[PDB]
Amino acid sequence: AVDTAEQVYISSLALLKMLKHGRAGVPMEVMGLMLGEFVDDYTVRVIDVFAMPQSGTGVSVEAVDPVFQAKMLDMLKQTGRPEMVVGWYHSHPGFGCWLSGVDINTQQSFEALSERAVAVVVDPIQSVKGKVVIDAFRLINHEPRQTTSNLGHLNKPSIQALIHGLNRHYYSITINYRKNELEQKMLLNLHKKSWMEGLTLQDYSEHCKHNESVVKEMLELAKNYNKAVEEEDKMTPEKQDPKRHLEEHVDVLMTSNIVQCLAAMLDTVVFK
Amino acid sequence: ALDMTTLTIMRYLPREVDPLVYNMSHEDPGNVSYSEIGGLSEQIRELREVIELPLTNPELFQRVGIIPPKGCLLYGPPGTGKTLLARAVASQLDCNFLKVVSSSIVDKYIGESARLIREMFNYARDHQPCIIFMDEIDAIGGRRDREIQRTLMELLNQMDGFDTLHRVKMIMATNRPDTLDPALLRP
Amino acid sequence: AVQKVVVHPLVLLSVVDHFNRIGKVGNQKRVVGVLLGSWQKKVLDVSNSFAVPFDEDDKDDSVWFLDHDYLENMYGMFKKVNARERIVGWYHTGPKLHKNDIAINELMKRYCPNSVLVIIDVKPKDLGLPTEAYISVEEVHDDGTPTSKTFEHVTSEIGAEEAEEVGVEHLLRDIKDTTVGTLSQRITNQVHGLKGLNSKLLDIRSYLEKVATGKLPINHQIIYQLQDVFNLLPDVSLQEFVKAFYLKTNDQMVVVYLASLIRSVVALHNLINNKIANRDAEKKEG
Amino acid sequence: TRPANHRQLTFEEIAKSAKITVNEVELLVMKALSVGLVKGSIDEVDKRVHMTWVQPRVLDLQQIKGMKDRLEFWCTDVKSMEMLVEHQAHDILT
Amino acid sequence: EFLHAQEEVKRIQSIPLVIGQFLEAVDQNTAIVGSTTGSNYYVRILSTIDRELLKPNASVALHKHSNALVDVLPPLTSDQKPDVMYADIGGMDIQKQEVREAVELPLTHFELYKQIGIDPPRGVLMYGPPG
Amino acid sequence: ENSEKIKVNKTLPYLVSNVIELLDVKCAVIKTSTRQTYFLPVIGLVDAEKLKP
Amino acid sequence: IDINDVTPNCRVALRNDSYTLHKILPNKVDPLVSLMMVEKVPDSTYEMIGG
Ligand SMILES: Nc1ncnc2c1ncn2[C@@H]1O[C@H](COP(=O)(O)OP(=O)(O)OP(=O)(O)O)[C@@H](O)[C@H]1O
Ligand SMILES: [Mg+2]
Ligand SMILES: [Zn+2]
Repeated sequence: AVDTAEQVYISSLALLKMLKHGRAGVPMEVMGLMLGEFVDDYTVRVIDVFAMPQSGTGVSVEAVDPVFQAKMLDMLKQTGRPEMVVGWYHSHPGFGCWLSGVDINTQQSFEALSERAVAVVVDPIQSVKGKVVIDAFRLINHEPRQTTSNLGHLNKPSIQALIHGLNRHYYSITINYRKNELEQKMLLNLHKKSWMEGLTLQDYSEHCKHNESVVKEMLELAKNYNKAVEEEDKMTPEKQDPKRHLEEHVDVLMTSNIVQCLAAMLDTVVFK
Repeated sequence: ALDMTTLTIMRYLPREVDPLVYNMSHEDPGNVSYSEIGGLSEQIRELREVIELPLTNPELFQRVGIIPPKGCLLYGPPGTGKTLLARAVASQLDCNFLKVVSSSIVDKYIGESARLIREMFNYARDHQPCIIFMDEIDAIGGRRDREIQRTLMELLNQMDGFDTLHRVKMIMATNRPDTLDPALLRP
Repeated sequence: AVQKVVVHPLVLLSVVDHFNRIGKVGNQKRVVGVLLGSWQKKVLDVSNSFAVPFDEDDKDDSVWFLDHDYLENMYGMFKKVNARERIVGWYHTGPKLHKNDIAINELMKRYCPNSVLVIIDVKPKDLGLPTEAYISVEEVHDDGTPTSKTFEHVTSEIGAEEAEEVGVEHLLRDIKDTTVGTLSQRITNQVHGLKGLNSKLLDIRSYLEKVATGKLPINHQIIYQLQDVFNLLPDVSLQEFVKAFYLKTNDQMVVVYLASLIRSVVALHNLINNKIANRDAEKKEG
Repeated sequence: TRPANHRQLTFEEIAKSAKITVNEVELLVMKALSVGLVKGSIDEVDKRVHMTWVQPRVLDLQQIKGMKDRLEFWCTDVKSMEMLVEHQAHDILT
Repeated sequence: EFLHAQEEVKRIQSIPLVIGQFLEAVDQNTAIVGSTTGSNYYVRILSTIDRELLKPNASVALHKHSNALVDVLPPLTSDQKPDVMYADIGGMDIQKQEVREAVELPLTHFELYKQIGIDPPRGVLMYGPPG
Repeated sequence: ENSEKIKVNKTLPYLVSNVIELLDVKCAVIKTSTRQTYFLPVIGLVDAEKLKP
Repeated sequence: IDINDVTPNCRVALRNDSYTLHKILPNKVDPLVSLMMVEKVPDSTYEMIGG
């Protein structure tokens, strides 16, 4: 029947594969496929993603080598992944997530292939500093889709794909990440602090330099804090400078000194 | 060198050659010897004392304390052999020689000539013992169109940057020395 | 030898996916796959890995499938997509090695002269470092003990390329604890450090129990390195060290004095202004 | 013999252990440092020596049991401190 | 959650950043800035930046994509600097003192000679044989 | 197969540009007709001996 | 939409994409082209002229 607000769950492995391949491809656009299950009409699951060789034709249907795709699928079936392929992702470095004119036609072919295949656009150079610019698109054939729920407008579109047709020729589908408790705190081991890192005593000369600088900054802040309190007269009732800056300085200084003293003490008494 | 994704620094390269400067160094000056040039024994002796001896034999200069002359300019009637003399000096000294017609250094791009001459002197400092030769210097050394004066200022500044240790020397050749700005003529 | 191996998020997520994939239907003590990486200096950086058809007998510990042609052409295609990554090492998920594993490593040595094996215990979600790394060694042991085809530990750690770093951070965001964590996270980190130190010391206890009781062979090595560790303890309460410790602690105390006093002053300044403002409102209301 | 708890060697005990006069203990310790097998330091005005070790050596099973005991005392102290800090800082720790 | 938010605020201003030149502000949370790419932009200022640092010719680091101004950096024409000292001088001590009072004190302490109110020195004359 | 894979990957345009000095750690520097400098970790499909500044 | 406020040369900001004129901003004076020779409103006052 006619589709709806829908959803697309992509796995952690899939997302990292996509981001890594995109950051490998920049500045040349690169593309590949995701494996997944059409679990139902209201959401599509993709798990695992495999990139495919970058031909000189650029991101297009011709860039999809049938031999490479077929034998990759066969070997993944042997290795334990019988997941049948819906979805193709491509990279748009330097510009937002939207389907270009080429992308419209590639997704038209992909839709003709299965029916509900989903396009994915990743910008590997804008997806940085903790923000990931990922988005997923489907083409329309009056009424664009059925809005039978409120989980279609929990997100907001963007002007870039708006002119490029985020509702005009294609529509964006809300993206969700199906992480589980096992992948959780498996990834976390990457920033996980080690016990020796916990008992590490920093550096005493560097700590003294830090206290030296921060107390001097405290003095220079208090100098104008005095002026601020001496202009308490309430001419033209007006968060810059003295008060909250002094607050953050005292907070960081006090916590650093307390933690250094505590680590030093614990090391003194426990280590012999 | 910078990545084109996060712009971080990797593989910091030594320095650029500015391939023009590559051409003005690895250009054949001929097999001319001091024998092939005749009639200028006084001038040949002076030039070899000013440009060859400070280069090949510096210890005399540093111990004695003499600041070696930075460069010497050649003037005279056309066809007297100034360019030939420079060619002989280039050919006989086993060194790194730089020769470029002044007219060619001027470029139609904004401030390209100043960067050109800056990179030439940087290459000369990089590739000591280096020798740079100027022919028809009056193309840019003339009396005070705008870019000519702007690049002449860069010439004065850069060759004022010659530190005493450097084994680099200057030869300018011209046919009308009067047109030269007195700025260079100063000690 | 090889001094360090750094392991990226992508390989560990891939092996977790492989373990869930196989254990979903064909639950088995381990799964075996191949890593891809590059060499800097004498450190190794591993970011790629694929599952290979593998099978182990239950107890014969000599019977095993690892697919030659599958490994070869899968590597060829992974080179086609990205040619930098060449075959280094092989991974498995079994929390324990097997007598059968050294044959696996010898086969892998056909594709890499110094192939390194990595145990990734996916099921454990514990104190730390879910990756263990091992190289193959064959040497006379220099002490009269019989030589043997042996696995040797090489230190390992997790490091991420920037794209994998943003990818992992975005998924961790909801459960992510803040990096700064002024007091709470630091005190919890110190307590966790004491926990880890106690756990490691108890492991060393159990090893010494097994060695003294004889059920475990004396390595001679490490145990004398452990004796060096035991002689390395600093022995605090030596007098000049006590003087220096008191001096530095007093410096920390005067600094924290200044911070606390300023905090009290600013607290009073907020209090007085709040009283003035509410009293002004009350006086205006009448 | 000791886990540094008495590692400030007095001259007399090293002399009688080496059955040599007090005047040769300096040469003994200097030879030991020069070979690179001890990194102690010598005092002569008190005749005591500041001893630090860097060279490990063989262990007998007797030494194994002794080590297990002296390490047991240490890990007992670590566990003591762990539960002490966990108790006193419960509200902040959580 | 506030720790998370300020961590993200610190993150948005991290490398890489494109330098540009600060133009005069419009409002407390925005200003005009001309990127070193040449183009100018109307750009929100990060609220964490101390406004007093925004002198109308300051160099400010901006977000590479959004051009958002996120940082303020902390700030001769030729061989004019001659690299010669009074030690190199051939002992013109009287001339040394004369010029030193004539110019060196004015170039060093002209504000005192301003509190005198005299329009501190403007011209001195050098005269003698050519070299 | 390798040659055809290279052939599909040598399609116009080629963005003509000038060469600059080479480095060893054999590798090239390019000044674009768009007036920008790039460094290549590898020179490419042509050999280092033929090319020159 | 208050176009009648839009006099020529008001230094008015656009949007980064689709332009879609955004808002007026303050004007552009900084008359350094004239200030190279213009003296603006000068300082001299009849009081320090004597005689
Ligand atoms: N003294 C000389 N001995 C031998 N050949 C000479 C002598 N003077 C000039 N010539 C010859 O005359 C020609 C002059 O060429 P050259 O460019 O060197 O002249 P120039 O006087 O230095 O001119 P310019 O400064 O314009 O280049 C050359 O072919 C050179 O061989
Ligand atoms: Mg000439
Ligand atoms: Zn596209």
